[PDB]
Amino acid sequence: TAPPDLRVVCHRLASTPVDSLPRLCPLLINHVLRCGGPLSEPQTSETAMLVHKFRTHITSLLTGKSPAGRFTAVCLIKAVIDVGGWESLRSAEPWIRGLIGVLQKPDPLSSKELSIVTLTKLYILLQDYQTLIREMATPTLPGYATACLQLIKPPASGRPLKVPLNFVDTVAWSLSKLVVLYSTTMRPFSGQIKSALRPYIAPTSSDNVVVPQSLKENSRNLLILLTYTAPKNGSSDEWVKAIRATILDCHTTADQVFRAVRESWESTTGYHIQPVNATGEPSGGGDSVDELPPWSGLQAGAERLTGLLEYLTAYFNNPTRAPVNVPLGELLDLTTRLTLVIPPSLGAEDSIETNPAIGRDEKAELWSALPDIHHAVLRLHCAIIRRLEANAIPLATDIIDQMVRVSTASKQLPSVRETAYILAKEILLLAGSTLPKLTVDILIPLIQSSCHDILTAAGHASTASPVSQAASALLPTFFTHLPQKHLPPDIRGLLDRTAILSHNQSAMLASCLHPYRDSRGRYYPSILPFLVRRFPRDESVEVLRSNLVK
Amino acid sequence: TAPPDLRVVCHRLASTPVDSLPRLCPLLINHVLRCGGPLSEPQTSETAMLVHKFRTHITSLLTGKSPAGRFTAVCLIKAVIDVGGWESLRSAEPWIRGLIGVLQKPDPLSSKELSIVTLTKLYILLQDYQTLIREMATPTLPGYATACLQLIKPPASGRPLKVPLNFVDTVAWSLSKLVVLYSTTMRPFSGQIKSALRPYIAPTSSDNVVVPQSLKENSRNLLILLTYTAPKNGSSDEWVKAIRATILDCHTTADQVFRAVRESWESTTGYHIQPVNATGEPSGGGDSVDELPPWSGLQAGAERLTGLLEYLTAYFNNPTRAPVNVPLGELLDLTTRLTLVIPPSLGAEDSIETNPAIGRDEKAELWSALPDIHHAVLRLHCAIIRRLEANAIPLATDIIDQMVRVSTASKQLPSVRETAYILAKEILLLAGSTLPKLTVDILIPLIQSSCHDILTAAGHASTASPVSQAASALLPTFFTHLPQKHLPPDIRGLLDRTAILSHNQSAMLASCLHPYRDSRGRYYPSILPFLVRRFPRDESVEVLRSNLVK
Amino acid sequence: MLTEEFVSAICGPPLSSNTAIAKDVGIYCHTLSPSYSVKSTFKKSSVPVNCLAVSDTHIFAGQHEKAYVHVYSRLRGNQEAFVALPERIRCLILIGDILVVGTTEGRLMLWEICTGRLVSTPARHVQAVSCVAATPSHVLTGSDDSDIHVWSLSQLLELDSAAEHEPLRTLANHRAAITALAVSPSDSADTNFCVSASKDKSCIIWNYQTGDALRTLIFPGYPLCMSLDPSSRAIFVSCEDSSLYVAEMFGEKPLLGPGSEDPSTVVQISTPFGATQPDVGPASCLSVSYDGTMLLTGHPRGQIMRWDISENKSPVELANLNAAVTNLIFVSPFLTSKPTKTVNIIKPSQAERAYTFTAQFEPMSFTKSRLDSLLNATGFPADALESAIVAFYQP
Amino acid sequence: MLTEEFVSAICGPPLSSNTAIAKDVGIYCHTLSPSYSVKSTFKKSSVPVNCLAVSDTHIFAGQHEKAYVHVYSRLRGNQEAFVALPERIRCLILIGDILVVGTTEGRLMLWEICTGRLVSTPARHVQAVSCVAATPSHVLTGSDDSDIHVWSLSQLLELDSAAEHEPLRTLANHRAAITALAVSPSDSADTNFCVSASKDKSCIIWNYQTGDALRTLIFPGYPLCMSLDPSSRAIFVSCEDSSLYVAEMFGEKPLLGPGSEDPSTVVQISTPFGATQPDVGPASCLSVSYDGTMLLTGHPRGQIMRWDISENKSPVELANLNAAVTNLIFVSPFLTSKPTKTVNIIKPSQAERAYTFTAQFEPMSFTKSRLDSLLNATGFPADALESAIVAFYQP
Repeated sequence: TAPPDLRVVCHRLASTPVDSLPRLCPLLINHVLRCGGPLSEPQTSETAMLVHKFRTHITSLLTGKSPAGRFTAVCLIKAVIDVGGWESLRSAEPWIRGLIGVLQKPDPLSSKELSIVTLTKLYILLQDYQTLIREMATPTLPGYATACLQLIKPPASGRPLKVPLNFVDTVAWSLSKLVVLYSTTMRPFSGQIKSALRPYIAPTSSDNVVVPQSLKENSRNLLILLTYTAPKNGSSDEWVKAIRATILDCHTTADQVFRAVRESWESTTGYHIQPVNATGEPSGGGDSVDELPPWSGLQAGAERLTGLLEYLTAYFNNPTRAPVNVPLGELLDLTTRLTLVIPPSLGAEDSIETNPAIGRDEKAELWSALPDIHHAVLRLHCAIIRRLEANAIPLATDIIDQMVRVSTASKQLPSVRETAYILAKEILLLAGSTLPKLTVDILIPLIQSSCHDILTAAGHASTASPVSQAASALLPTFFTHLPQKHLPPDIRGLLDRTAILSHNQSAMLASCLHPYRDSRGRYYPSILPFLVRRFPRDESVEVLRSNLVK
Repeated sequence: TAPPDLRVVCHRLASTPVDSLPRLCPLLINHVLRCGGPLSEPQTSETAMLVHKFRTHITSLLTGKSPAGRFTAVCLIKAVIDVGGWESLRSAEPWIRGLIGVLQKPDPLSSKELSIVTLTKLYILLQDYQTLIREMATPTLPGYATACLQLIKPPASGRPLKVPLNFVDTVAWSLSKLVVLYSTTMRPFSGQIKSALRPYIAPTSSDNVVVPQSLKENSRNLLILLTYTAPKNGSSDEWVKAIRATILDCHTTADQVFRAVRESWESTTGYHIQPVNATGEPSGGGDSVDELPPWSGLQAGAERLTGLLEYLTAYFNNPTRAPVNVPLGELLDLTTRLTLVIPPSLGAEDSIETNPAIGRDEKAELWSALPDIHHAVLRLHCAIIRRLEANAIPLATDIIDQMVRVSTASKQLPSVRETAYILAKEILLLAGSTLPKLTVDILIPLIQSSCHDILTAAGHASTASPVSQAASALLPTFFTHLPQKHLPPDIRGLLDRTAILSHNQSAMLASCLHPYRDSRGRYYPSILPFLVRRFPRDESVEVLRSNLVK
Repeated sequence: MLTEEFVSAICGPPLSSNTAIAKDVGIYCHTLSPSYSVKSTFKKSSVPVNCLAVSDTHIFAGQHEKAYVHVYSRLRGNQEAFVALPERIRCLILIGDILVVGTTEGRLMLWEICTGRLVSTPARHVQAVSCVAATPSHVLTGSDDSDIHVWSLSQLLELDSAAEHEPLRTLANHRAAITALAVSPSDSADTNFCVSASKDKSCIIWNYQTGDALRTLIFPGYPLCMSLDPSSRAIFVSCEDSSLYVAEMFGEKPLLGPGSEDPSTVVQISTPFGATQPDVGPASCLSVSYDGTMLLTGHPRGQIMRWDISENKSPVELANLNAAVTNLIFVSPFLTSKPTKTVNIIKPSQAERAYTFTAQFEPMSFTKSRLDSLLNATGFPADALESAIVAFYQP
Repeated sequence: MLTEEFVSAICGPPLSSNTAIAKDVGIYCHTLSPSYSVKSTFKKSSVPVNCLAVSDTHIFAGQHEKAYVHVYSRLRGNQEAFVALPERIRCLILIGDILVVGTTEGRLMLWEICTGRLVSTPARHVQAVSCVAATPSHVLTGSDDSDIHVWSLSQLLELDSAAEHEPLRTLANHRAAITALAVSPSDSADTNFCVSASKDKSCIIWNYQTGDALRTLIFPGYPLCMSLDPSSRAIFVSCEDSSLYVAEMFGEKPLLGPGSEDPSTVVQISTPFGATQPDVGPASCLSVSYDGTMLLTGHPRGQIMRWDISENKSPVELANLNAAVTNLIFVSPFLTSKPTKTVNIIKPSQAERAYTFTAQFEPMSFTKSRLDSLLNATGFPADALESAIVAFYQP
């Protein structure tokens, strides 16, 4: 007695034409995922006969001339390797070469993308079984890598790339997933990947190509994880050399970006600012392989610097094979240099020192370009906090100063305010309970801006905004992880009023758990009657009601 | 003087050729969103003359021949109406006609989609000010609706639709947004909308056309919200008539689907099961205006029934103009009829009475098509619960029985289990605190299944499956809103083990605050030593430490 | 910082012959903060004690010695309904959309104002149901037979249940008519409590899901009404001796908790927080503001008295309504997003029909789409911009 | 399957001539649950009291007499490092990957094992630092000068910090050398506390962030070792009278909380939970299990006692390690996800260098892509399938 799902699969595959099989693919996949038993059964019963016929028909569709049959074969192979386990794994050796042949033959891009996903899932699932890597993954993998690099390799210098950049994204994602597991096999292919992914690391407006964000992220991840293929365990040395080269490229780009502003910044690491020609538009980049594609214009230099900062962020977003020497001092010096140049208030352009030779248009382009660079620096700081956790306590004081300076320089940009709120939450959760009176006093405008944004979104000065969500996430942290003795009473009253009017249960729990202390010594009233009347049946509110009252 | 961002906008628009403007588009609207101030100022200073030049450039690009200039224009109208306020809303009168002309012109469909989104934002913002409505929104609206209906109108039976169904979905979404605000203007066009979106309400496999889920949802929403345009306050009457016709269509489809089996369901509302011919494949539908497109085949009938159930769900997911009469008794009768036909245990084909003149292939197709119908029924129950809340407490006993029956019938399907967990969470949150011992006993297998899923995902029997996430969200509810005095001790022990080995701090706090009484009357020991060691500084333990606050 | 509002109801004939207030007007609606003024009026009703209910859309007011409930449309300003009941009303409350009425014959009635169902219970009581309170799961009815019965809302409101409804427990330690009932905000089995008030000069704190009597409190006079403070720390009780007393449950000596005495030992309260003159009379009804710092009383001579709980200052008269203020109900200053709005109500009818729920569906975005993000976001999102540019440049 | 493990460290020469137990082995790694079994051994260490630290990668063991710390790798099962500190080591704990060392001179070193950076506080203690406890925010150092100094960790460790480090507060109501310190895991300013044992037969519960003495307890003998229970309900202390005392903070007479008495009042504790025979000796070290039901006590005669608080007052001997068991540290049976792995440790060094961090970056999947949904989903997602089908049928 075979499953009705298996009978439906066999009957529909026998009766339905191959040209309409892709339209019938969604229900067939559901039926195959329902078929868990017989597909995992090792090798007579009707179950065995129908499983053998189903696998034979899959192989026929995969080796057939029909692209629709090939697409159906890719979907069914993905379903079978998902549901059938080790028997379906070991009965898939012609399927791997068929999937690579789907990539090689002029099949449509959706079929190629699904074949790439199926092959990546196959090579990931084979990592559990040590022998199947040897018989199955190891011989077939160089052909798959060669096919992918042929698809994404540029045909000529005077000809554009045939495949879409969204497909290059899928290829880069698959190779990023496979380098961590098969470093030795795709060691010889590392040279072509570094040449293919070069334009997509830090694309500028001078490249004349709109590069996808996911393509940028996947290219950055792949060129960071390509250190796994370094011979003689050179992964750590290549990682350190590459990140230090990225920091040096950031500094050299920042020279041409900040040629207008005369800087008082000094380097603890020892980097000296090269002189920059006053004449001409600021230019940077070269045709060399190690260096990024060239850019022209101050704005293009700004997206180059932003892309390099996001690449440095991807360094802390990607894992490493071996312990590495992270240049925290160099990163801190770079972020200090990029945050010591700030946009002015209205009429303070005369106050900020500028080079006389630089024109007003170039200046205005620069002060428009600065907030995005500061945003990228703050995102890099958030990534460093997330990766290091309690290891950025040594760096905690400087990032607070940079965040406060950036937020006070551009408090009118909602994106910068949201990023400042996220970074403030991370830093205050990390080392916030021991901040001195001076730090608490200089982070007060952030508290005022957060309360203003929350009240504006709540309507008691709108709708849901990312800035409002970040400020509402930051709001309980002002009670839990900030010194209440250093807070002025008006700030505490504003926080309590904002929590009450925004109905933030976590913030109100925190405010009830942290009573406020003044210099005189009088007990300020708690906001517990508001919390019990708005959230009466919540379990933590019940504990507060039964404990704080006693 | 002029803002630097606005000066950058003017300079880049002046220097840049019209062709490369879409490649510089994210820059320009970013600077426009930065420049919210001068555009909001009502209309010679440098700021004023550059705003006049900027608006002149927008008008020139909108009226220009270049499609790239038109695309850049459309994005710039969107940015200016976002950060411009009432002055931009009043000065955007030729821009609406320009956008309608863009829709008329043979332009790229991404540009047409962005024009549609910008126009919808224009009309929603114009709804706020009353005089702006009569001065431009009333005359321009028939032209835009005529353009949209001409774009999505089927040309002929033999001629397929030129625009993709994604663009049809965008048109349906825009009309769904506009019919609520403007009913009388869309009243003449309501006839063509129904004929345009009839084939996308409940698509089948016999149509050979792949209809997107977003298109399905938007078509359902628009045909439900078209009751707003009913003249002489016929909105409630049309809503009740349409939902009753949908219930009747579900019943008539369910007859042809369930021709194989006897049904012991007897209606409590008045419906009778008409006899169905037992020769040939089941079929239904017609070419009339009140009927959906025809289908032939049992899988097609199951898809039609699932689509009609999701159409019923959209009625509770959509608002109403006037108070309406909800046929809760008819919905309960329909759900009882659809849930009384259950999948079997293995090797129990003789367990349920079946027709002897209907093929076993048709049976094995029906008995696999059933769990999708059950999942759609459970999603409809979830929507009804989310709409009614405490008014669905009378419906609690039937929904519990249907959910238990469906879960015990199809306990091997993760999607069915996940939907059952979500519905169980909703029912237990509403009226689960006073369930009797029999209801607790019949809900015990779902508790065991959820604990097994959570423990399997935790590895104490890997990524987090959706069924595991749904069970994890339900685990605290089994403590908070379930009577523990009727609960067997082994199930309580299993719940505590699941919470501890899954590190569910909410479930551990709930178990601490809702202790288990034995038959002796002595409380069980608290989980709390495990919670305080897994999350030492979380809010869950900081609220329990409130007795030391002083 | 907040605009609090409260609704008052008057009963009986006017005490004074000549006054500025109209003799017809029976329901007043006032704003307490920041200034006292009469925001609205409702015309004809004579509301007894505990016979008023306020929602966001309607005001329900039982009539004196009549089986009538007048329904006034708060969103329209007039009287919508003259709903008749089989038996006269001794008390009524509103929870969700169910009006729970304790009648004069010992019966509990539940009128679903959105569907029209009128579920009646068998007369478990032997005398008139004096007071009623409701949790989201239970309904407690205290009557003049010194009995309080606890009912379960689900088995009360089951659709096809034709068996006779029975209470789960009977909280009977009192010896006289139950005057008042209050319920803790909690609904868990181990953390909840309910405070009764009877004519035996006593108030008992029970756990209404286990039946245990946690505390017994003796007052010098029999209580008339109580109100819990918002933090569930103090029980403000009016007595026959024209005095308001504050019983602090969790104070220096805990009535309930780890440091409490035995439940059998009775605690006596003899210290009055406030006193009213004999011409003022004992307070007919008590209520506490949303903040909890302020308390309002209704007195049979028509005056509303504001008491400062925190400052412990002298009470002040707000206005005189020339008739006995039987009911005072505060309205929450914040608005809770309710999924369905009851614009109109359905009168109770007993007929063979399908279960129909009548309400209006409010737009709160149960659906989401990629285009909704485009509309709501200022400008376009960067990824959608990039996809649009790629699709535009694609030939 | 959950297995509970603990690491023991012994000091001094062997006291019996047993060829079965090797003399040179200093560190043992054991399982308590489900039964006693020696997993692994680590060689050549004589580790005195409070000089052992255990983390999932490494075991740090300060040496008796020598100014050395031995670092053993639990991953590789060997002795990774011989590190020499500038002064005599008396106490040693680990917070994160930062080792806190208290000297006989009164100094504190903070050594970051990943960056190889050593920070030395000035000798604010006039004699030897006996005990040290830490949080992610504070360090509490109790010394022989009857003084406990509270230090801010973020202030102690900074880049380019040249100011001399100063404690935030000093708690000196003791009158003898501080023997033991324990700190509650809470970092809140109002709920945190520490409990300190000194040679004046006294234990004081302090609020170390506000500098207030919450409670004073007096024992018949001076406490040698201390541990709080995990759930912060009780303190388990050993004494010189070979007795084990339990002190519950929330009993019928509470030490802390609302029902507690005045802080000036001093509680006398004279009822011993347990006692050890003099041939076993007083408990030199103590640790508490993960569930808190069991506690292990190490005695200088060589025995290890297991105490079941609920079951058996008398202890049960696990084994004899033939040397003075100076340290017992429990290890959590659950694996904690930590974003970095410390495989190797950078030795302390004093030289000019850029601040470099050395660790292995684990995979946490911080980066999310839409292809990952297709990869990790069973089959393909429905939207992914239907998008692929539409783009396939489209030319």
